[PDB]
Amino acid sequence: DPKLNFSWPVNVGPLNPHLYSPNQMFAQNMVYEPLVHYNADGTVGPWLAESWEASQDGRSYTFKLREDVKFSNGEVFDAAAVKANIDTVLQNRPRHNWLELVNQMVSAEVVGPYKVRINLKKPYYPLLQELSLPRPFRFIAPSQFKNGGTADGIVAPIGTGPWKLTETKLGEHDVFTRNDSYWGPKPAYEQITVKVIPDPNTRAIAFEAGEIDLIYGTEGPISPDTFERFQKMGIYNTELSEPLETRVLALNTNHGATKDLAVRKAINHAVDKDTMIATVLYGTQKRADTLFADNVPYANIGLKPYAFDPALAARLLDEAGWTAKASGDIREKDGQPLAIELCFIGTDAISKSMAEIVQADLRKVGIDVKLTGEEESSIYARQRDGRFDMIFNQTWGAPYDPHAFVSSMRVPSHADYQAQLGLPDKAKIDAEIGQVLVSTDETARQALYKDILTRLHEEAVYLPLTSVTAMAVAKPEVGKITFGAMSSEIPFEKLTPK
Ligand SMILES: O=C(O)CN(CCN(CC(=O)O)CC(=O)O)CC(=O)O
Ligand SMILES: [Fe+3]
Repeated sequence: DPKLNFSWPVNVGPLNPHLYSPNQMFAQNMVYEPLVHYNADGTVGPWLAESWEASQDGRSYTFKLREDVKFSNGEVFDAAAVKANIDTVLQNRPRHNWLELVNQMVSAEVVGPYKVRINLKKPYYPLLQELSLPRPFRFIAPSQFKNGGTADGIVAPIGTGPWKLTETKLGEHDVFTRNDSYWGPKPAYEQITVKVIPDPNTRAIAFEAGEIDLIYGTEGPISPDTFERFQKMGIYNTELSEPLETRVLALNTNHGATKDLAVRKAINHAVDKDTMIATVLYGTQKRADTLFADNVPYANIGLKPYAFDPALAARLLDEAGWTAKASGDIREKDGQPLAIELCFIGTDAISKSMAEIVQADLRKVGIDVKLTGEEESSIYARQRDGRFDMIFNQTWGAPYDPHAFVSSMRVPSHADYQAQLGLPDKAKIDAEIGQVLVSTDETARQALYKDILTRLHEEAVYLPLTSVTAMAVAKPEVGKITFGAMSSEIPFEKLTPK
């Protein structure tokens, strides 16, 4: 029974299974479990539910539950528990109605001691995938409710999962202890200590001094130069994942110079992503040329990349009326200079390093990118108002992409909707997104996703940049390195020391 030291930039949170920030998804994933399980091969399999049947119309799903599960406090996991959980989520729809499964779900019914029926307004093909997510459909013991729910807080974070939160010291650490009565396989580590360490350089120093045993994260747990250093050094186990969600810039089709398709195409041709990846990222993320990568369901449709071609960029601009005067000037149209704001939350280190590169590259073709690294509330306001020319965004990874991310494009207060608002075919895109989510036919789903994604690509709504990757670094004694099936999943339970 070894112990593991991990680190994270913030405390894990109160670990409410049905709330969002400040609860950390990786930690929710350690404690609470779903009815069905997303696998790395894209399939969804049994988990708390052993099997399930679907009505002829696809509107009702009856889930047969395992009869050998208990919450970490000894309380029985059963159909009434699953109902009480779903009900408190459905009593709080405004927090959850970003998730289309919630919108479709009507009721949960107990139809046997270990059998739960879920009823929907319509057949909804992402049902099983969205039931597998970190939240909100995972299960706390109902004895832990307050006011008959979880929206106003919980007594203690009691789940059925392989780890229990046993100690929290604010600003210092969160300690997870192995659930010794877990229903599934027994984890080889008895304890994970998550040390709260906010700065990535501080994290590397702590790692080299033997105070942290494993680095693992998708948002730069250490700097790219440090990852490079570690790997060359050749004493550690180091690995990068396959491509996860895509980092993009969204270009505003409804606002500023990006209203012009020719400007958006020029932008996509003038940024040297290969150099950006080689210099600032040291090869730790793969170039992305489309909104979704080839490994996303329905997304491998053979779209043609916008090649790095700065001369072509120049030409398109010229024929849009954006012309220069002397060599090295900012282009002008109708006595209006080609100035474009690029927005990102100012504490986001990776985004900042990328923004600076985008600025330099576009400057070579006559575009004055004005960098705006702002405070979070200021950025949020811009997103809803559509008050941006270019703004950083990213997809959601597995198993959210593409269904849940395209679904969010429909919401007026979102950056993706605001950026797409100037497209002549915006209404048709949104109507097709709705149709694809409730389609019961695979041929139709392929055609629909192909059309939606082709329009977004051919209209140059996005500047795709890179594929996010989980980076992992570990002393060899920790053992083999495995990546979670989901972006947010850190499989501590699969680590086997030595
Ligand atoms: O974070 C939220 O409150 C809701 N999420 C919903 C989609 N999420 C999953 C989640 O938060 O449960 C994507 C993500 O955070 O990775 C929206 C977002 O990140 O834009
Ligand atoms: Fe989220």
